[PDB]
Amino acid sequence: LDGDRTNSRSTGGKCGCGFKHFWDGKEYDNLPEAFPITLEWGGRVVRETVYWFQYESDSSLNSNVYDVAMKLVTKHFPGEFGSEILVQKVVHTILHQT
Amino acid sequence: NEVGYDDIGGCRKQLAQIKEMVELPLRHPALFKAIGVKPPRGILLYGPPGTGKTLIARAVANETGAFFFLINGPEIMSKLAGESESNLRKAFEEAEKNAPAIIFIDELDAIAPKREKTHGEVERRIVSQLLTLMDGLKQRAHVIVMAATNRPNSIDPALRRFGRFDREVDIGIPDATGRLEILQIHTKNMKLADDVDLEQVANETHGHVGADLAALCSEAALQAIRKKMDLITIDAEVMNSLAVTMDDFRWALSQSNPSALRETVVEVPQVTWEDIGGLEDVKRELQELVQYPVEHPDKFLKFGMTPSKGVLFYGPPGCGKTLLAKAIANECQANFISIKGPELLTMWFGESEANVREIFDKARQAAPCVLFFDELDSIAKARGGNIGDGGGAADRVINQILTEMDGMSTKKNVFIIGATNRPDIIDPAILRPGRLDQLIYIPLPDEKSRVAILKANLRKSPVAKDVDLEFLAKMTNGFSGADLTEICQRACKLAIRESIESEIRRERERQTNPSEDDPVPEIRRDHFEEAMRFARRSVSDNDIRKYEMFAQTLQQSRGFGSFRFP
Amino acid sequence: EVGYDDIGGCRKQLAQIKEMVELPLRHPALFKAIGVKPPRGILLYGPPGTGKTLIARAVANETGAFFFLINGPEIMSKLAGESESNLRKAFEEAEKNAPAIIFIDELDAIAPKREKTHGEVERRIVSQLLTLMDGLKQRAHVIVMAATNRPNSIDPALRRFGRFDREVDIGIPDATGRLEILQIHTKNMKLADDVDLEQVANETHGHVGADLAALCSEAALQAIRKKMDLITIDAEVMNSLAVTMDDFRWALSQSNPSALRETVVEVPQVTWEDIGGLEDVKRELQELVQYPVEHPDKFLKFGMTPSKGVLFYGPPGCGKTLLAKAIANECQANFISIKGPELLTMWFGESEANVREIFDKARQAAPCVLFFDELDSIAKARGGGDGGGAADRVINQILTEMDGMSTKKNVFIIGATNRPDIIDPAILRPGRLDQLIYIPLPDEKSRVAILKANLRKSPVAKDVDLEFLAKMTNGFSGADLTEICQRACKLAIRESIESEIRRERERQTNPSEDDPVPEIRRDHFEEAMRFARRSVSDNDIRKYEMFAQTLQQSRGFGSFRFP
Repeated sequence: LDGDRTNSRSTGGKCGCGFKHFWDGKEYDNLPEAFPITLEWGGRVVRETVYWFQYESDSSLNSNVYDVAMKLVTKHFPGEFGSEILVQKVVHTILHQT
Repeated sequence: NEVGYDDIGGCRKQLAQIKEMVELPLRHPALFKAIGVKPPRGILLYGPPGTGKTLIARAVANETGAFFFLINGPEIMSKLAGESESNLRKAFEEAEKNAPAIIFIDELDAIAPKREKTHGEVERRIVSQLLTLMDGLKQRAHVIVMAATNRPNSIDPALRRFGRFDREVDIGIPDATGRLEILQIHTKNMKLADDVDLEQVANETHGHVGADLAALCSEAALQAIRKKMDLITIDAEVMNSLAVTMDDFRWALSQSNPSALRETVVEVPQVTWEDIGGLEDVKRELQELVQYPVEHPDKFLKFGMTPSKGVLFYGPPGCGKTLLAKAIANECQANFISIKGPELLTMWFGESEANVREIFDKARQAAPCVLFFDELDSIAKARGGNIGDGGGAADRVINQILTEMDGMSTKKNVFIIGATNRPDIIDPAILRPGRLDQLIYIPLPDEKSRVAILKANLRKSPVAKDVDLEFLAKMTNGFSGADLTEICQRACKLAIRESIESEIRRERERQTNPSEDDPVPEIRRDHFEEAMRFARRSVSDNDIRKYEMFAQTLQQSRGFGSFRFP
Repeated sequence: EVGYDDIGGCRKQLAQIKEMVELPLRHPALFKAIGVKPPRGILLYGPPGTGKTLIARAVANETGAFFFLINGPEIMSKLAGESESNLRKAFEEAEKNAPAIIFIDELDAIAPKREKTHGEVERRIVSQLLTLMDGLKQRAHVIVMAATNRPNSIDPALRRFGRFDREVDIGIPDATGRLEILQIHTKNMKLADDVDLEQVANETHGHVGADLAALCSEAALQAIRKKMDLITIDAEVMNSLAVTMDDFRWALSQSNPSALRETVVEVPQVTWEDIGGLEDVKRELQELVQYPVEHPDKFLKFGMTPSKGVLFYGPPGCGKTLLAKAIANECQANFISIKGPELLTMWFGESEANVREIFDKARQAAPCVLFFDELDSIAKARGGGDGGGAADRVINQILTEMDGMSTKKNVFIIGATNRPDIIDPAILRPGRLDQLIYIPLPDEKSRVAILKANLRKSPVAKDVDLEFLAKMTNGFSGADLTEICQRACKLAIRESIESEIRRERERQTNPSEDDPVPEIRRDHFEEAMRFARRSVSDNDIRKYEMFAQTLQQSRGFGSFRFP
């Protein structure tokens, strides 16, 4: 399960365990350096943490600020109009945090 | 030196209007004198320069047989003060002497520009003299006065009065058919190979006017001369055998520099319902809005109904809102005017919202018409909108649009269509009755609509029969019109690149082995398969859900229903 | 008299005027019998001092056409009525003689912008000129030329069909043009073998013909001054005078050119060699620029619409301008650059209307590659932001002009930005800059090419190994490598200079020779990279690579296979 030894070894490693960590129904080399971001849109305050991912051998499973931000905005504020501005804010915040 | 209607080209509706206005009173003076009618006194033709307006006046005067007179504004203003007055008075007196007569004042604005523009006393004096002469036309006999001007507001407003230059005709810009007419007229005295098709040239030469097309024909002829005459010293036999080809016309079109590219074009769009299949309910709604009140006014009069002033579209970007507006304009054979978002943004930034008056004036002058506002949300979006600054939803340009719509009489049959990707930030003051009052959602194309779009996109391309647009449309679900057009363009690009690379390789092969047919005469379907690798969905399910939520929210209040009379 | 050999720096425009007004003049019979009409007025405009009147004189004389000159200031000097009389007399004389050519120098003096003409006599004279112009048809083979700083200077009434309708943008002469002019102006001057006018032409950037004449005069004057006192005793001894490269260099130092504030329009000398690598981007640029001009028939056959423009987004100093210049050079198309300060000036001064001038100039020089160096300048100036939306004034005018462009003119727009996000989304729609090309940091091969191009003028010892330098400089941008190269030269100059003072010490202490440092050396580059820092951090490349990956991953609709 999340943050536990899996059936596949981690090529990236850098865990001490050396095994890939399961996440969101997928196998990943390591664990997230999660950090909190506050999503506010038109008088709607929401608290959420983004589980950032790096050090992936495949190079495709690494966290992408654009995808992460769009997914978060859709999940928390689906179908909202002009959410592009919120996505810009969230992506900027995530970029600057790292 | 004597011109006739045959020579006049480019304008047909305007020519018919001028004919009905002028020819009947001139050719039957007794009829109007006997009948209790007011014959026209001053007709003001305006349009971009170089549309052969003086030629139009000469042709009308000659065909009607009325004495014709010409007055060039710069020529009149060149004379010393006092001599200009003498020239104008003499011109009008001679026109009266040979009644019936027509007086043409070319470049009128040079004589009577904006009132504030004139500085010296002589300019005001001559303008006042022109006004006095204009009102002394009743005592004369059927002396119509025609004038040419760039725009209605380009002259002194005092002239545009009753008894003065009140009647108006807008020559505007020739359309595709008019452009072909002009091209045929000008090429009447040239040798053209069977390779050229003047119809295609007329289609290509967008934004030109009559003078520009004449220059293009001259340029093509001289290009042919250069290509062939240079081979000769000079030989007259070559000139006799000279014949221009489509290559010369294309090259000349390359060096064209049209003078009416920035003008506003009004013309019945060539788009048709087949270009965008599907959306039968929207088709019916647009019909009921735009066609019935022009094809069946008696029904509205009998049942006492007020036709809707306009409608508002709203949906995902690039789904064919402009396509639908143009199609409905085509159905009713009504002129279509498009006001892109950049125009509204320019009006807002320059604080020149007063230009909205001219747009509605032009739309009215070409009734019936479909005035199209591509992005009413542009100005609101420029200020954030969803949250924006502390200001409200009202602004300058939208307020002027509201004023003009309120001041628009429905008897003129001008229908306003608005489009927006952000319906929420649209000013609520424009969604009330008496304004844009019905909201039509333009969803993403379904399977049949996508098939129709793909077929329409490739109508101008050579496509192999092995392709199956049905399957391609079936696979692409949720793709907008823009996405399908992008797919077609990508396939075309791949075909062009393959053709050019193969041609270069063939040239090298000939170089190495200098001892044929087109390797890729048409777009093979493997190009389409390769192109689809670059496909994208511009809209996303999030946007789809957003629009569906908007529609449902509008639909909630409609719960009243299942009514039942006792 | 003056002939074509007396004209330099306007070969293209001069050829255009030849093609325009040779056949109408040397073969009037062909024009007379045929229904085609010749030009009735040609408007030559450009910065003052390019010898436009000389061009008119050469065209008239070489074709034997009668030539007439009218000076705007001279006509305006006359009293009220005499100006009209003189203009009428001039046009009458032009008509009377053989196929004539009237050149009205400084036309705007006669007929400037109406808003600048407040008196009545000005209006009268402008009306007189217009009345004479449209009457040329009654005259036989009478072309009229005029000179003006810019099209928006004269009364727009003159620029009309029948009146002035054809135009020829003379513009500033280019390096080749400057060399031609210099070869013209040094014809009667005795110059030593040391001077090479090629270097002078390649150095006198922003000069016009008058400036080059002044430069040659100043160089000769310094030569005379150097050899003055010897010859005041004698007069004819000056015959043995040969201007040296020192004279020309000094004249260049005291130059004060007049065209430094113009927009240079010429084929860039850059090439793909100057920036290696990025073969895919080279292919894309070729497809989007070269093909529509080198193979229009393919586009006509397949019914395709050439793309209007492309957008570049990437880290600062990675060579976007280099790529734009290289593509413009491959197709021999002109290149116009609009730096970020220009956009910022238009925004601050509320002069967005000047964008029309840029596009008109670009169209006039078709095929051309209009390059907007920083589209995000205005967006950044607002914060990147205030409470408003992305839309603004200058970008809006750019959008208007782009939408109002004709795809057949071959003008190809290009834009650059270090922030692909803050760019107005309204500009990336189809029919606009719809292609986004990521310009990554140069790879090893491109770094080697950049280093070689940078040191293509400096004397570098063969002992150096540019390949090694590129190998150990991964992650650097074009600006960083250029900085490294400039530092190496500076250290050599510092080392070189002190050696001369050491020679002076030798002269003084021991009054009783070879170059100390003849070329840049291994040691200099070893010390020059003492101040080498990667301008773009690994944290910043994240954003660009990540936008590129985000755009790419959206292409999930692949593997589509027909039945």
